[PDB]
Amino acid sequence: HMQKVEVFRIPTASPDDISGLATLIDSGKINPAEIVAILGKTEGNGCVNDFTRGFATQSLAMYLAEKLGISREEVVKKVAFIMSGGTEGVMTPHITVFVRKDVAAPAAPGKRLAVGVAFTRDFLPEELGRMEQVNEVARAVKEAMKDAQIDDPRDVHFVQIKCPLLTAERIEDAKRRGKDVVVNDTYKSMAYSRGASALGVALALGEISADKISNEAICHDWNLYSSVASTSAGVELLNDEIIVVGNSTNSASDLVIGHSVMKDAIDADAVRAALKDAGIRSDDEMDRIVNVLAKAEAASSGTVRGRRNTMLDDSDINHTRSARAVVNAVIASVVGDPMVYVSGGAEHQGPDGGGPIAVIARV
Amino acid sequence: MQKVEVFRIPTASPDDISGLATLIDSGKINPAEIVAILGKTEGNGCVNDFTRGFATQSLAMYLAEKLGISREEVVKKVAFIMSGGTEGVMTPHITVFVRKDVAAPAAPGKRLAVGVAFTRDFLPEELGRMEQVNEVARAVKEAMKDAQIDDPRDVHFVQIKCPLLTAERIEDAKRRGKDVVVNDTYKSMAYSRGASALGVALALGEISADKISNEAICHDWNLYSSVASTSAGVELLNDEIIVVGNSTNSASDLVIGHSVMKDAIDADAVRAALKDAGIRSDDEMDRIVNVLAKAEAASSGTVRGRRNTMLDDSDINHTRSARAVVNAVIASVVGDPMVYVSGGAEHQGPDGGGPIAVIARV
Amino acid sequence: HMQKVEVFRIPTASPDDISGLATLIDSGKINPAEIVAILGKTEGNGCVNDFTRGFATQSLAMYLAEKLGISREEVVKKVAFIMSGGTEGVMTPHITVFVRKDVAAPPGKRLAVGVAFTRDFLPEELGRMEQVNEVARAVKEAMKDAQIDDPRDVHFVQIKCPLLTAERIEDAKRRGKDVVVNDTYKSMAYSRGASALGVALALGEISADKISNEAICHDWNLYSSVASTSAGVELLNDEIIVVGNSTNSASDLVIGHSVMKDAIDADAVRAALKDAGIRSDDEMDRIVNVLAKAEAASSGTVRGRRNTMLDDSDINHTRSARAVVNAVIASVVGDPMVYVSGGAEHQGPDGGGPIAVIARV
Amino acid sequence: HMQKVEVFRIPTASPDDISGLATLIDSGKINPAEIVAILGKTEGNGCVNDFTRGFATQSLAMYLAEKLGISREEVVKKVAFIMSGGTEGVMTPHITVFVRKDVAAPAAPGKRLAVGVAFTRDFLPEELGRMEQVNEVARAVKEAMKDAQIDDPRDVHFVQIKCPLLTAERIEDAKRRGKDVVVNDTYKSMAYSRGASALGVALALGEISADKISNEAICHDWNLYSSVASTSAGVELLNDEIIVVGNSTNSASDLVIGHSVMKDAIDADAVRAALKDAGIRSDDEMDRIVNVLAKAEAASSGTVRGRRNTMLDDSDINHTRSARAVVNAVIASVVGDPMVYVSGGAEHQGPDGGGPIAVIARV
Ligand SMILES: Oc1nc(O)nc(O)n1
Ligand SMILES: Oc1nc(O)nc(O)n1
Ligand SMILES: [Ca+2]
Ligand SMILES: [Ca+2]
Ligand SMILES: [Ca+2]
Ligand SMILES: [Ca+2]
Ligand SMILES: [Cl-]
Ligand SMILES: [Cl-]
Ligand SMILES: [Cl-]
Repeated sequence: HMQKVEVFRIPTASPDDISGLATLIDSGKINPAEIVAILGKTEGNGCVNDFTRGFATQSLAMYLAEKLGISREEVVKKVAFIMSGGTEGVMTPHITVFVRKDVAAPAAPGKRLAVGVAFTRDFLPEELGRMEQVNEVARAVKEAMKDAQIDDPRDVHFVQIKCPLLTAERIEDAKRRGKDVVVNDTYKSMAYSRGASALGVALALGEISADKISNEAICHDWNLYSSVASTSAGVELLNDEIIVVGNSTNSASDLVIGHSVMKDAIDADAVRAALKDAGIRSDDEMDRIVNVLAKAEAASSGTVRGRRNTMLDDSDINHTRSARAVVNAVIASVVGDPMVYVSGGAEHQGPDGGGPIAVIARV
Repeated sequence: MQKVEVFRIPTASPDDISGLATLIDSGKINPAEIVAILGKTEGNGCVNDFTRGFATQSLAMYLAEKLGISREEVVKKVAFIMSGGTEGVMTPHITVFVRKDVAAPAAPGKRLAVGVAFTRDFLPEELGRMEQVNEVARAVKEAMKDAQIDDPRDVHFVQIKCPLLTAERIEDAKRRGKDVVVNDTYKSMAYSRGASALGVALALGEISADKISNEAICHDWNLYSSVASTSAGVELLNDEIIVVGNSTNSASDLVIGHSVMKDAIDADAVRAALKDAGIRSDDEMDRIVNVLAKAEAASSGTVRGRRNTMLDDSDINHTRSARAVVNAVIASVVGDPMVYVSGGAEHQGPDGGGPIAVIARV
Repeated sequence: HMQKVEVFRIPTASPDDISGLATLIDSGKINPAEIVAILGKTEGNGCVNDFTRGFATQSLAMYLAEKLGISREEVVKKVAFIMSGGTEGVMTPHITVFVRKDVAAPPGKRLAVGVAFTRDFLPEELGRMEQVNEVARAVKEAMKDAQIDDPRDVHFVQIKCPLLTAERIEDAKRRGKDVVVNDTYKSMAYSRGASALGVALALGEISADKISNEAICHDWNLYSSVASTSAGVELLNDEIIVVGNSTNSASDLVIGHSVMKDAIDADAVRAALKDAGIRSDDEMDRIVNVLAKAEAASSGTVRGRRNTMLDDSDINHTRSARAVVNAVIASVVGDPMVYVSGGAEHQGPDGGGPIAVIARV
Repeated sequence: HMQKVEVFRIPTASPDDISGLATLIDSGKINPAEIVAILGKTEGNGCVNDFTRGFATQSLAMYLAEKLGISREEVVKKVAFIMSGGTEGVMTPHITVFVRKDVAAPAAPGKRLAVGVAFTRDFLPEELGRMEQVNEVARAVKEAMKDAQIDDPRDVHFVQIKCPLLTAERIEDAKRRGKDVVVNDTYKSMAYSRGASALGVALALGEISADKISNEAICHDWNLYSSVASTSAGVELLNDEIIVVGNSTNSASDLVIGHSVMKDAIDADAVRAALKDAGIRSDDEMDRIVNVLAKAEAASSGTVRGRRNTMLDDSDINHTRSARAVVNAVIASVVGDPMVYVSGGAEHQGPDGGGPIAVIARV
């Protein structure tokens, strides 16, 4: 009959903590068969050797499989598990659980929150950071929009993707097959994977025309970007998982989503603009926030508003860790809550040094 | 007639003196009137941060050549306070304080003023205890007088350089038969910072003397100063007090105001400090000379009821994270990450918070 | 009454990699019901916020439970899972699987293994006499499980023990209790140290009248020469594996040990090999694994030469100590896939640590 | 014409500690006017943002200038200052001071320690890791051999070089000038600068023919390497500084140098081979060591002897920090002393995963 999306932001005590989700299931507030996606902030380093992402997915998949009486492998085929590592600064570990119920009710007036999920095929290592990833992601984004019953791309406000990275072993498998990889470096491969995935969002939504996107433009032409893509790389998968979040005229959700784009890492004005776009017009209405979701990164210029910083020179602390701490702190200072989703590395996601920011709010 | 000038100077590296040299070579700064240099240097801001000494050496070398004295004398004449750690978007820079007496008339009100005072040297067993507290309090009174400030409510930022305890000083304490406050050189810094900060609060009436004892030091976190900013040093044995405030008798074109961050994300306190310094709208933000704040990880492991990993993160020291967060918050209010944020905030603001001062053009 | 111990050192590709173990099970080399302990090196940071330890245990427990037709909870009650994080330098992630079976074969002493667990500890008990005394009780139980009655026949006592987090310190405070130290990284040292003194108490290496709360992590002249202790967020009790030789053993393996006097003491590595029957480089192929403790000396030096391990705010000293000692061992035996664990409080002298070798006879 | 070289390995308490050197000057054992080079291990992180290197050089240059009655600027023009950061593991901070003077003395008669020094021109950021750096380094190595009175490249046993790196500001400036740098990554720029400099050595010594070296080979063809090159990058200089160390028939030194090549990071055999090449035939004779100098690195394969390690995957600790800790520990365990010189990053310095190792010893 009618889609109704409920979103639960759940504090976690550890990557493997399923207790808050279990409380909501046990109380009858979540039917686990209606979960379609879980988006986590896990407390690993959010870079290459972050195993909290996999640990969190395994733990949730094992728990839900037992609850649902199905195998873990069926759970991971059915539910998107997108775990973004790195909870630096004051950023609080948590998961955001997306539930799509089928209700009898009519659609609420206007446009209300809608979510769609799509998975791509697995990518050969030589496809990462290249047009094969771009185009396959684009196809999956359009599929997820249809899942969400969003026709108009302007009603898409956040597209969250988990994507792969290159391991030493995967690079070796490509060269054994006579193939070269976009970059011979696992950490840099995260940026190419993130960037190609974000451009696929842009292509699917009509934010960028197809004839402007080529292999040579990926992670080079920062004039090209999506205003809603949020992409995250990890070792624990070989394809891209896509969650489209937007508003549909055919939805019974008591929620909406809105967004803006941070022009740089300290752009609080963009945080307030994203809150306003989600219907939050005053400080007292911030208790309607369900979550804030944003991308953060170090600007290639090595500066913010003409002021130097050491993020790209600091050999002790990787720059995506620093960018996550900063943007989370800025958002937290606006909304009074550090338990918000901030993901680092914003290649072709907002301008160079900035990133999209979305707000899911109660109506 | 007292006049204080303040120059916030971006730096390209710990040893970069070009910005300061430019202002000296143009006549805008006379090196003889420099009383203090407050630096953010881009090392890790923790134990093995050599950028603090590198920056001090580089500045002392340059200023000793320009004043014709030795760098040993320069370090005695000028207070070098180097706070390492430029995490997140925090921009390395130095802030140079110049104090001169000019022949201009009275102040149209109260204007920026600085005073300085020194304590006696502290026997190792005296650090972290009422001896240091009480002596620091006297010194603040002297510096207030030196600044020509007679209302404590006109003190807005009290820089202190305070000593610590070393092994040779540990043995000197048992060579006399008396133990020290703590059997650790790292914690002695936190006990020295806290004691000196409580001495500030005592001197200014921020807390009643009846509440301060050796047992409350670094335990009674409800006791704190709202203006003290302390840093533990290896070279001095006394306390170096620099009072910054507003005096009715000053020719400065600058004022100082302050507030207290109740926690690491308290942007409300940042705006209050700005308003206390005469910046009442986003349009007037260009009048900022610098913002000076303290950051620290809350002992509870939480901010506004939300857990964070600062105290559990074995890869990144928690003081580095606290500095990144507070810098980011202030920068998002003022639009400029080139502000001074230091760590180590015992009895400086509440647990998990810290004082925040703003120096602004009139 | 006759037990035979088999030990498999298995390279891993990630913390959750069970494929090498599954291969040994599917080939019939390991009956999974006979597994009694797994000792891993997992590739997290080996400090407080290392979740690779828990990830590895969870993955092994899930796999074994499915293979055995029992619950994960029953598996973790039956099998010791001790995951030591930190694979710094060239140290190679792997697991060591201990299998023990009853056999009927009929001189001399051969490898014996025993396992015991303690009760869970309250945060305010870590690093204090309650942990020492409960560990000591469990060590004696593990010795009986190993059928070792003479403490001189115990060559390595491997323990996993808890640590403090900020959240657990707050729990303690809310209950009106003070913890032994408020620094979460230093809490690992107190848990390791109290656990190691519990070994020394149980084995008679130190008398009880010499152990008190005030000695724990202060009197470095108190130590066990066989204790090897490892802390992690993933458990709230202590798990013990006693490894030694017994006359009631039909194993084709033996264990020997020595003590490294400092982090570069290759002579001690060669003495541990010789104690395990490996008399020359030409016999190194009989090594099953080498197991060692490493640490920064409290003096900040090695043979009078200063180092920065205790002063380095970017890299904790147990990470550096593990890289160093693994490198030294690897350069002697030609193989970096050996077990090295950092933090050797009351485990060998200040700056050193026990080192054991399991070898084919 | 006889040159006498003396070498003093001096423990340090901090990067700025000159007290050990001053003691030797004040006792008359060192004439400061005869210092030609100082090779240091300084206790910063050895990567991009290591300011202990420049702090040590500034401190040493200021001390020597006041001792010699000349300007700091003139001290740095006359004395090579090569500060290698990173004192990980048990590696002990120290400096090695090379004193060289002409002497009226008789034959050796064997070959004895010889040292030469040369400096290149400053490089533009866009010249680093490219043939401009290779070729200018090669010219300087030839000049330094001549200064050392070595005409037979087989009598060269160690060629120590300090070279530049790229920072974010230098990369961005290059972009504003319309110029592309060899790599857009500050940490990786160190590898390209070390590697080009090392191929400069191989070209100069005839270890590799010029026709095999091109931009495309640099940090790509690991079959190309020098067996005596030791290169070290730093933020604190814009040129390359070269110290050639070998033995000469025209030397009156009481010291000799020998070398070998570590095949991998745990090759203690090569440590013993280098000792033997320096005349140290047993443990009894290790009291004749003046210093041991070695290059260390992570192998591109991510393994040692077929065994995986995480050096290339660890986003928390850069691989050159790990490699230095490992190789210093191996050497210390052979010679019983961790106060030896180990530099990380051995691109075209020994095979992939290994590096040269030299021993300076009393005869
Ligand atoms: O990753 C990176 N990119 C740019 O443009 N500059 C530096 O220094 N690092
Ligand atoms: O300063 C320095 N040290 C080391 O070990 N390697 C480089 O490239 N630079
Ligand atoms: Ca962006
Ligand atoms: Ca405070
Ligand atoms: Ca020990
Ligand atoms: Ca090499
Ligand atoms: Cl001014
Ligand atoms: Cl940070
Ligand atoms: Cl505090």
